[PDB]
Amino acid sequence: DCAKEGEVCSWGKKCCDLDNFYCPMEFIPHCKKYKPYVPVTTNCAKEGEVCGWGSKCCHGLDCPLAFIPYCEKYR
Amino acid sequence: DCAKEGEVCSWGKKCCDLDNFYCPMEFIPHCKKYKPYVPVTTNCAKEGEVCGWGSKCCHGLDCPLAFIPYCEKYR
Amino acid sequence: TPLALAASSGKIGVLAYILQREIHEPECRHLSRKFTEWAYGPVHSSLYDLSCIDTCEKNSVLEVIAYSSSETPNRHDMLLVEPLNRLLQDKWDRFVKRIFYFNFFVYCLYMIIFTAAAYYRPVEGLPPYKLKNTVGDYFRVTGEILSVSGGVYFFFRGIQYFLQRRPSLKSLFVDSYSEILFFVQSLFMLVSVVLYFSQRKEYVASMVFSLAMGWTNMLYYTRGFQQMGIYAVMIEKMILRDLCRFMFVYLVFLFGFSTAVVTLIEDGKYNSLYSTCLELFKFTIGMGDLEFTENYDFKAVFIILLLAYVILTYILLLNMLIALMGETVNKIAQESKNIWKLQRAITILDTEKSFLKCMRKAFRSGKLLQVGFTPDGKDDYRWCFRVDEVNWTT
Amino acid sequence: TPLALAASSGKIGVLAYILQREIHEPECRHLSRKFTEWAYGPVHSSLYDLSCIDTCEKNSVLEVIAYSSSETPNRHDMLLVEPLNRLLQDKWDRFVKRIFYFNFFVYCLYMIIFTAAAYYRPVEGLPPYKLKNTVGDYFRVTGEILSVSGGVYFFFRGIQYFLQRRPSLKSLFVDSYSEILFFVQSLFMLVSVVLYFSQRKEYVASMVFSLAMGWTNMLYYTRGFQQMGIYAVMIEKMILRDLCRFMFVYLVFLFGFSTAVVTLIEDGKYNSLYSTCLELFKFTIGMGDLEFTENYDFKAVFIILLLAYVILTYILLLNMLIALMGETVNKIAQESKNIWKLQRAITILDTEKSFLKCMRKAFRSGKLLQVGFTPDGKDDYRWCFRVDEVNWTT
Amino acid sequence: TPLALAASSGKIGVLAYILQREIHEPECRHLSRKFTEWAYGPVHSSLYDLSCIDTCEKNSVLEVIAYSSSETPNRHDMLLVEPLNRLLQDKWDRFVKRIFYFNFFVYCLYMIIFTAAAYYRPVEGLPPYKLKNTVGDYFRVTGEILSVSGGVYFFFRGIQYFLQRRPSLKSLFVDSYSEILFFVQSLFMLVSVVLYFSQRKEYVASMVFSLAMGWTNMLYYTRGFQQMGIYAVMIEKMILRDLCRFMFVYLVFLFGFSTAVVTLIEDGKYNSLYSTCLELFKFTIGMGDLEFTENYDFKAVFIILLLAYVILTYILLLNMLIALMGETVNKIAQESKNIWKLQRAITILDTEKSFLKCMRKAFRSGKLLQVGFTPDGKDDYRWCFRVDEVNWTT
Amino acid sequence: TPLALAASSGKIGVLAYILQREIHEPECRHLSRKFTEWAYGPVHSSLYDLSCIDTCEKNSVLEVIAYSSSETPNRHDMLLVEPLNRLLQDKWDRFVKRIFYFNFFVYCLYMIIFTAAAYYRPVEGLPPYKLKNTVGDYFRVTGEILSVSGGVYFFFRGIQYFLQRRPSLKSLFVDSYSEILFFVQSLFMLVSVVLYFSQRKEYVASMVFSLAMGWTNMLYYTRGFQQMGIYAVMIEKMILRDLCRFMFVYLVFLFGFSTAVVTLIEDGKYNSLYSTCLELFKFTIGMGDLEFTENYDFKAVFIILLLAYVILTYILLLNMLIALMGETVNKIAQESKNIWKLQRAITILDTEKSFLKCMRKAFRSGKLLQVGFTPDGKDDYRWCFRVDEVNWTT
Ligand SMILES: C=C(C)[C@]12C[C@@H](C)[C@@]34O[C@](Cc5ccccc5)(O[C@@H]1[C@@H]3C=C(COC(=O)Cc1ccc(O)c(OC)c1)C[C@]1(O)C(=O)C(C)=C[C@@H]41)O2
Ligand SMILES: C=C(C)[C@]12C[C@@H](C)[C@@]34O[C@](Cc5ccccc5)(O[C@@H]1[C@@H]3C=C(COC(=O)Cc1ccc(O)c(OC)c1)C[C@]1(O)C(=O)C(C)=C[C@@H]41)O2
Ligand SMILES: C=C(C)[C@]12C[C@@H](C)[C@@]34O[C@](Cc5ccccc5)(O[C@@H]1[C@@H]3C=C(COC(=O)Cc1ccc(O)c(OC)c1)C[C@]1(O)C(=O)C(C)=C[C@@H]41)O2
Ligand SMILES: C=C(C)[C@]12C[C@@H](C)[C@@]34O[C@](Cc5ccccc5)(O[C@@H]1[C@@H]3C=C(COC(=O)Cc1ccc(O)c(OC)c1)C[C@]1(O)C(=O)C(C)=C[C@@H]41)O2
Ligand SMILES: CCCCCC(=O)OC[C@@H](COP(=O)(O)OCCN)OC(=O)CCCCC
Ligand SMILES: CCCCCC(=O)OC[C@@H](COP(=O)(O)OCCN)OC(=O)CCCCC
Ligand SMILES: CCCCCC(=O)OC[C@@H](COP(=O)(O)OCCN)OC(=O)CCCCC
Ligand SMILES: CCCCCC(=O)OC[C@@H](COP(=O)(O)OCCN)OC(=O)CCCCC
Ligand SMILES: CCCCC(=O)OC[C@@H](COP(=O)(O)OCCN)OC(C)=O
Repeated sequence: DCAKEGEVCSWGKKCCDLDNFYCPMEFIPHCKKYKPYVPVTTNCAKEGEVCGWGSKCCHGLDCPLAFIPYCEKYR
Repeated sequence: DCAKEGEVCSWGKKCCDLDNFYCPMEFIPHCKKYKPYVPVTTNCAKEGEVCGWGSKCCHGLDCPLAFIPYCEKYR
Repeated sequence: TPLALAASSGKIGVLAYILQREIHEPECRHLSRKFTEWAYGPVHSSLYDLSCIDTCEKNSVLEVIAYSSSETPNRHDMLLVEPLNRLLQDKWDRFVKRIFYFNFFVYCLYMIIFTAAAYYRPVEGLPPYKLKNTVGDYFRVTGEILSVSGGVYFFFRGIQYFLQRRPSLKSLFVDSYSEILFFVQSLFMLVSVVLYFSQRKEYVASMVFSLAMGWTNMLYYTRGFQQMGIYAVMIEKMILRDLCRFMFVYLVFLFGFSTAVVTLIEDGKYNSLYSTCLELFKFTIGMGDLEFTENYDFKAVFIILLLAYVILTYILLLNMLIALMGETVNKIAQESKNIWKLQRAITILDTEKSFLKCMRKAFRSGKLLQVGFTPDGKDDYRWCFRVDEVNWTT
Repeated sequence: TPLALAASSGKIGVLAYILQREIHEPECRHLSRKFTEWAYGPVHSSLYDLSCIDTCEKNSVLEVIAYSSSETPNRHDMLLVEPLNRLLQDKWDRFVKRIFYFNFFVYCLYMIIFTAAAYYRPVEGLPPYKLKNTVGDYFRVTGEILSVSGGVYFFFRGIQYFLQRRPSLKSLFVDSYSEILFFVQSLFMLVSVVLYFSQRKEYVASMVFSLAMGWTNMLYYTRGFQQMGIYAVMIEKMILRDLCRFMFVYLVFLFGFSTAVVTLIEDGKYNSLYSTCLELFKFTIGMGDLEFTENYDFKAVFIILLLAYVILTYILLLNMLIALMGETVNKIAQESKNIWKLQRAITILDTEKSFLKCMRKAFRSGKLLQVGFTPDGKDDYRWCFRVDEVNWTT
Repeated sequence: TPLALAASSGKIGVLAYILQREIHEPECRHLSRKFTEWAYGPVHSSLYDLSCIDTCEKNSVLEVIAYSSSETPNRHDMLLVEPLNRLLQDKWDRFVKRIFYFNFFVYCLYMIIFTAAAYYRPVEGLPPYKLKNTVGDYFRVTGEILSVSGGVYFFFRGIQYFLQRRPSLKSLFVDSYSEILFFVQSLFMLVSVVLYFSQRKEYVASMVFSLAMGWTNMLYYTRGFQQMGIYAVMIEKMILRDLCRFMFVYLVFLFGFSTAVVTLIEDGKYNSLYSTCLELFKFTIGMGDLEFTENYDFKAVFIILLLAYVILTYILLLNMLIALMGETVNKIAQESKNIWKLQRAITILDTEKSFLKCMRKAFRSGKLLQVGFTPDGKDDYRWCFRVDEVNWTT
Repeated sequence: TPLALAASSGKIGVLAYILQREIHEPECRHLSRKFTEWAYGPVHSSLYDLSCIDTCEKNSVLEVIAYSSSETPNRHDMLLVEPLNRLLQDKWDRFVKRIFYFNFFVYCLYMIIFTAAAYYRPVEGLPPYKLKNTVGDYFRVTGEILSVSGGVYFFFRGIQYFLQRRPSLKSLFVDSYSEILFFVQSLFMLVSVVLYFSQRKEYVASMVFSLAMGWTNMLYYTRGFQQMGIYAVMIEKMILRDLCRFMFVYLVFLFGFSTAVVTLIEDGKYNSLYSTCLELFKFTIGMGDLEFTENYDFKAVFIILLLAYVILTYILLLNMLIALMGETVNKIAQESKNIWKLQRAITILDTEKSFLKCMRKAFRSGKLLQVGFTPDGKDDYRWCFRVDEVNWTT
C-alpha cells in the first residue's frame, strides 16, 4: 500500500522504507531519495576566520555564536 | 575545586564526576549518590489490568494514555 | 405597501407610528391599527391588528425585517415597535420552540451517527467497501448511508436558500454566514461520496473536513438563545471583519520574510518556500523554536532577520490583532441583548415556512371584529392579538 | 413585617425611610425610629432603634438582606441605609473580628497538619497502615486523625448549611459558592477515609484532591477584607460566568477536531480519542509542539487541519475568552468597595449564630427609654445604638 | 498669503471662513469665494472659487495642508472645510485613482521579478556571475537587471523627496515615515550591487534585507484606502512611539541581567555577552527553555536570577508593552475615518506633480465668469468647481 | 505657619489664595503676595513674593509639598498654584539640569567600571585575589576599588535619607520606593565585600545581584523626564500594588497543587517540594512541557490535576493578573502629565540640598522692594521672581 519514490506521499499513501524515501513537506510532496552524507568540502572558513557571514565553519570547528563569529577548535 | 558528595553544590562549587554526584535542585542541595537502576518490582499492574490509577504498568508493557488505561504489549 | 417599505428601509418612527396608531374619531376609528380594549393603570390591554404583520401571503412586515440584507441600519425594530416583540414571543413559546429543539436533537443525532460511522471506517483497501453479514458491519453501512443522506439534505436545503432569497455581491457572508457553512459542510461530504465510489483513498480527507465542520456548525443552534448566543456571533465577526482583513497584512510579512529566508540559507527545514512559511508561522504563533544550533553560511544574518521577524510579527502584529479582536468582542457584548432577537426571528420565520400546511398554527390569536362598522359598511373583521402593557403615566 | 419585606425585595428608599424616620409631633414621636439626641454642626449624634434590625428572634433586617439569594437587585443596603453600616462595624471591631482571625488561624493550623500528614505517608503496602511506637510514627497518626476530624467537621457544617437555609434551583452556585467548595473538600476526604480502610491504594487520589482544594479554599478568608477580597470574588465569577459558559463553545471545537484527527490518521499519539483531545488541548493552550516530522498517510491534510485548528482556537477562541474574562475583571474592580461589605455581613451574621449563647455580646449598645412615654402609657424601652454623623447643611 | 498662512498654521474657522464666504452686496459680490447658483431644498448647488486652492503655481492651499510636518494640530481640514473634500474626491475618481493602481501594479510586478531573481540565484562561486546561453539563464539576468533598476529608481526618487521638501530635525520619522523605508530598501540593494561586483559572497545578505523590506513596503499602498489603511498607520505608531521608547527600558534589563549571568556562570550557552543576550531575549519573548539540568557552580543563584528575570520582564514588562500598544491601537481606530483622508491627499498631490505636463487634467471643472463684473471692470474669470450640498434648515 | 500647613494637607484653593493674593487698598498692599507690575493684554507680568516658598531656612512650601508621604491627596499643587510651576522650571533650566545630567553621567560611568570589573574577575581561587604587576591586572584592581567605593556612597547616602526624613510604617515603599532600591544595591555589594575578604567563593553571588540591580536602577533617571518617565512609575505600581497583592493569591495555588503533586507521585522531577514548585511555576508561566510520557502510579489522576492546574492558573489567574496590570498601566498613562512634575521637584529639592554652600544660586531672581512702604515703616524688601502670564479676559 506504499507510495513509491517519486509518487505523491502525504495525501493517499505514505512513503516506503526510510532507507530511501522521505516525504518531504512541500504540499504536493514526492518521495525523494536521500542525498549522500558529504562532509565540509571547499570554500569553507578555516579556524580563526569569520564564520556565519561568508562561509560555513569547517568540520572540526564550531562557529559557534557571536556577532562576528570566528571559528575555534573544541576544548 | 570540586564539592564532595554530601557537600553543598550549586552555590560555591559544582559536584564531582557524574558517576556518583548529581546536585539536585532543592535550593540548598547536597551532592547525592545515584540510586541503583532497579526494574519493576512487585505491586505492579499486569497486562490488561488498570494502570495509571492504582499501580504502575510493568516493565514490558506500556500504560500508555487513556482515561482508564489498560496495559498492553507492544506491537 | 407603505408599511413594508418602512420596514425594508429601517425607519422605526414611521413604523412605530403605523403599528401603534389610535385614531379615535368618527369615520376614523376604522383607520386605526391599535384598539385599546380597556385600561386599568398601569395595565393597558390593547388589541392590535395583523394585516401585513404576520400574514405570509405578501411581503409581511416580519419577513421583510428579518430578510433585510444587513443594510437599513435601523434594524432591531423588534424591541423598538412591539406589537411584534410579543408576536415573535407568542410564535416561539407556542409553536416554534418545540420544533426548534427537535431540529437540534436530530442534528445532534445526525452527528453522533456520522462521528461514529467515521470512527469505525475500514483502513485497508481503497475501493468502495462491501461488508459481510456482521452485527457491527451491517449497523455501520446503515450509519454511512444515513450520514450521506444528511449531506444530501443540507445540500438541497442550501441551494433552496440561495434560490429563494438570492443573496449576492458581498452580502453572502455578512448576512447568511451560517447558512453557507452548512452548505460547505454538505459539499465536503458530496466530494467524499464521489471519491469513495471513485475508488480513491483520499475520500477520508474530504470526510474529515465534513466532520470537523459538522461539529463546529452545531453552534448555529447557540445563536438564538439569550446567554450563549453571543459566542456564535462574535466568532463570525472575528473571522469576517478582524481575521480576514488582517490576513493580508500578515501575509505580506510571512511571504516577505520567507522568501528572504529561503534565498539566504539553502539547507534543510528552509529549503522550500512551503516549509519556511510553516516555520515562520510557528514563530508568530509563539510555538516555534529559536534554536540557532546548526551551522549555516549566513548564520549571523539569519539571526538578525529571525529576531527582526519575531519582534515584528509576534510582538507587534499578533498583539495588534488581539487588540482589534478584543475591541470587537467588547463592542458586541455591550450590544448583546439587541443582537439576540434578530436571530430568533430569522429562525421563527424559517420554521413557519418549513411546514407550509399548518395554517391553523400560522394565525395568531383569532379573528375579531373590533371595528364595529366600516367607513361604508357596518361589518368588519380583523386579527387582533391583544397584549397587556405596563407603562406608567403619573 | 413591612420592614423585612422591604429588605427581602431590594427597596432602598422604602427601607431608608423606615430606619431614618423622625416624626417629631405629639402622639407621633413614639412612632419614630431615629431620635436625634443633640446636633452640633456638622456633628449630629442620633440614637436609633434596633427592634427588628439586629434582634435575631424573628427574621431580622440583617439576616434577610444577607441571606437573600442574589436576586432583589438593590442589594448593598449596608452603605445605602446606615443605621446598620455602623452596626456591622460595631459587631466586627468588638466581637466578630477576634473570632474570625481565630477561625482563620485554626484553618491554617489544620492545613499544616494535613499537608504534613500527607507528605509523610507510607508508600509500600495497600492496607490500612499500622504504626509501631515511633516518635514520628505516633505523631503522624495523630496527624491523620486530626485531618479526618476536620473533614468530618466541614461535612456536617456543610449539611447544616443546606438544611438551615435551603438554597436550590441554580442558586447553589451563584450565591453559596464558597460554602459548597468546603463541602466538596470534605467529601473528597471522606471518600479517602472510605478507600483507606477498604484497603485500596487509590485512597491517596481522593486525598490529594482534598489537599489541593483545601489550600485553595484558604482564600475564602480573603473574602471579607477590603483590598484582597476582590481576588476571591472575581475568581468565582470567571469560573461560573465566563469559563463555564465558554466551555461548551470550546468543547465542540475540541471534540469536533479530535474526532476528525483520529479518523484521519491512525498511528501513535492520536490513536485514541482521549490522547487526541489532550494533544489538541495543548495546542489551544499554547503548550503544544507543531513538529510535523513523522510520516503519516494524510500528512498534508493533517497540517491543514491542525493549522486551521490552531489559528481558530488559539488565536480566536482563547483570546476571545481572555477578552471576556478581562471585562468581568474590570467590571468587578470598579464596583469593588460595594462588593466587599456584603461578604463581611455574611460572616458577621454567621459567627453570631455559631455561639448562640453569648446573648450579652449579641445586643448592641444598651437599652434606653428615649421615647419618654407611649401613645397610651408613660413608660418605654428601646435599644438605641447612637451614631455620630458628619453631613453638611450650609 | 493669508489663505495659505491659515492653512500652514491649523486654523479651521479662519480657513472655513475664507473658502465659504458669500458677501452678497453691491461692490462686495466680487469679494466672495462661494457663489450659490441655485438652491432647491435641501439641495444647494454652489459654485466655489479655486484661486489658491488647487493652483499649483504658488503654495496652494492643498500643498500646504498636506506637506505640513505633523504640527499645526488642527489638521484634517479636508472634511472640516469642504470646498476641497470634494476637490480631492474629484481628482481621485477621475485622474489619480487610475494612475495609483497602475503604480501599485508595477510595484507588485517589480517584487515578483525581484523575489524570483533572488530565488534562483547561483549558489557556487563568489565572483560576479556570467551566464551562458540558457532560456532560464538569460531570463534571470534580465530579472536581475530589472531589479537593480528598481533600486536605482527608489534611490533617486528618495533623494528627490529629501531635496524638494527638506524634512529635518525629528520630523523625518513622524511625518515622512513611509518614504524613508523605500529609501532604506533602495540602499540595501545598492550595497548589494556594490558587493556583487566586488566579488563578495556577502552580497546576498544585503539583498535579502532588500527583499524582506521590499514586500513589507507593499503595505504603503494599503495606506490610503478606507478599511485597510488603518493597519499601516498603527504599525507605524507602534514602532515609532511604543516600541522605540520602550526599547531603552527593556534594554537596561536585558543588558543588566545578561552581564549578571555571564559573570555568574562561565560555561557554554552563556560564555559570551552576545549569546547570553539571546537566551535572555528568548525568555522574555516566551520562547525559552527554563531547563535547569546542567550543573553549574552558582546554579542555585542562577535559578533565583533567571526566575527574577522571567517574572520581571515576561510578566511585567512584556505585558506592560502590550498594554501600551493596545492603547495606541484602540486610540487610532476610533480616529480612523479622520486618519484616512490625509494619506490620500498626500498621494493625490504627489501623483499630480509626477506628470507636470498634463495641465488639461490639472485644472478642475472649467473656467466660469460668475462675478459678472469687477469692482472697477465689467469682466471677470474664475475656476468654479460647483458642488451640490444636502444640509438642512428646517 | 498657615502657608505650610495648607501645603502639608493638600489644600489647593487655600494655597492658591495665599500665593496669588492682590489686596490693592491702602494699609493692605503690603499684605499682598502677588504684585502685578504691568499688564498688556493678554500679557500680565506680575512680581510674586518668595518668603516661605523657596526659603530653605524653615519648612519651605516646596520642601513640604515634595516630601509629603503620599497622603494629602490634593497633590500636584505645582501646576495648580503656579508661582512655583515656574520656580521649579527656573531652578531646573538654570542650575539643577546641568548637575542632574552630571550625576547621570557619573552613574553610567560607575556602572561601566563595575560591569567591567566583574566581567574580568579571576575564576580560580577561593581566597581574596592578589594581582601581580600587569597592565590589565592593575587597571582592574582600581576598577574593583572604585566599584566598592560607589557601594559605600549609596550606603551612607541611603542611611542619610532615612535619618533626615524618617519614612516609616508602610510609607517606605509607596513613597521612597526608588531610594531603597539604591540602598538594597549597596548592601548586596557590602555583603559582597565581606564575603570577598572572608575567603568565600560565594561573594560573586552577592555581587551579581548588586550588578543586575545596579543597571535596573539606572531607570531612576528616566523618572523626571516628560516622555520616558512614565515607564519607571508604572513599573513601581505594578510591583507594589499589582504583583505584590496578587502573589498571595497565586502562592496558595502554587503551594496547594505542589503539595498535591508531591504526595501523589513519588519519582524524579517531583520528588521534592522545591522542584515541584518550579515545574508548576513553569506551567503557569507558559514555559512548561505537558509531556505525559513517563509511567507513574496515579498517572491518570496526575493528568487531571495538572490540566486542572493549567486551566486554572495559566488561563484564569495569569490573564486576571494581566488584566489588572493593564488597568494600572492605562490609568497611569492618562494621568501622565500630572505624574511627571512631582518627581522633578523631588530631584530639584534634593540637588539644592546637596551643595548647601552655593547660596548665590539658591536665591531666585533678586531682591526688590516692591511694597514701597510698610504698615508702619516706609521701607521694605522682598524676593520678587516675576512671571509673565497669557490668560485671557475677553
Ligand atoms: C465557509 C468559511 C468562510 C470557512 C469554512 C471552514 C473551513 C472554516 O474555516 C474558514 C476559514 C478559516 C480557516 C481557518 C481559521 C479561520 C477561518 O472559516 C469558515 C469556517 C469557520 C470555522 C469557525 O467558525 C465556525 O464554524 C463557528 C460558527 C459560528 C457561527 C455560525 O453560525 C457557524 O455556522 C453555524 C459556525 C470552523 C470551520 O468551519 C471548521 O470547522 C473548519 C475545519 C474550518 C473552519 O472558512
Ligand atoms: C465545586 C466546583 C465548581 C469546583 C471544585 C474544584 C475541583 C475546583 O474545580 C472546579 C472546576 C474547575 C476545574 C478546573 C479548572 C477550573 C474549574 O471549580 C471549583 C474549584 C475551583 C478552584 C478554583 O477556585 C477556588 O478554589 C478559589 C476560590 C475562590 C473563592 C472562594 O470562595 C473559594 O472557596 C473558598 C475558592 C480550585 C479547585 O477547588 C481546586 O483546588 C481544584 C483541585 C480544583 C478546583 O470545580
Ligand atoms: C527605517 C526603519 C526605522 C526600519 C527599517 C527596517 C529594517 C524595519 O525595521 C526597523 C526597526 C525595527 C526592527 C525590528 C523590529 C521592529 C523595528 O523599523 C523599520 C522597518 C519596519 C518594518 C515594519 O514596518 C513596516 O515595514 C510596515 C510599514 C508600515 C507602514 C509603511 O508606510 C511602511 O512603509 C511603506 C511600512 C519592517 C521592516 O522594514 C522590514 O521589512 C525589515 C526586514 C525590518 C523592518 O527599522
Ligand atoms: C527592594 C525591592 C522591593 C526589590 C529589590 C530587587 C531584588 C528587585 O526585586 C524586588 C522583588 C521582585 C523580585 C522579582 C520580580 C519582581 C519583584 O522588587 C525590587 C526590585 C525590582 C526590580 C524591578 O524594578 C526596578 O528595579 C525598576 C525600577 C523602577 C523605578 C525605580 O525608581 C527604580 O529605582 C530607581 C527601579 C528589579 C530588581 O531590582 C533587580 O534588578 C533585581 C535583580 C531584582 C529586582 O525586590
Ligand atoms: C496561505 C499561505 C501559505 C503559503 C504557502 C506557500 O507559499 O506554498 C506555496 C505552494 C507550495 O507549493 P510547493 O510545495 O511546490 O512549493 C515548492 C517551493 N519550491 O502552496 C500553495 O500554492 C498554496 C498553499 C496553501 C496551504 C494553506
Ligand atoms: C541590541 C542589543 C543586543 C546586545 C548584544 C550585545 O551586547 O553584543 C555586543 C556585540 C557582540 O560582539 P561579540 O560577538 O564580539 O561579543 C563578545 C563578548 N565578549 O555586538 C554588538 O556590538 C551589536 C550587536 C547588535 C545585534 C542586534
Ligand atoms: C517563594 C515560594 C517558593 C517555594 C519554594 C519552596 O517551598 O521551597 C521550600 C524551601 C526548600 O528547601 P529544601 O530544598 O530543603 O526542600 C526540600 C523539600 N523536602 O525553600 C525555602 O524555604 C525558600 C525558597 C525561596 C526561593 C525563591
Ligand atoms: C472534558 C472533555 C475531555 C474529553 C476526553 C474524552 O473524550 O475521552 C472520553 C473518555 C475516554 O475513555 P477511553 O480512555 O476508553 O477512550 C478510548 C477511545 N477509544 O473519557 C471520558 O469519558 C471522560 C473524560 C474526562 C476527563 C477530564
Ligand atoms: C486540494 C489539493 C488536492 C491535491 C491532491 O489531492 O493531489 C493528489 C494527487 C493524486 O494524483 P495521483 O494519481 O497520485 O498521480 C501521482 C501518482 N503518484 O494529485 C496529483 C497531482 O498527483
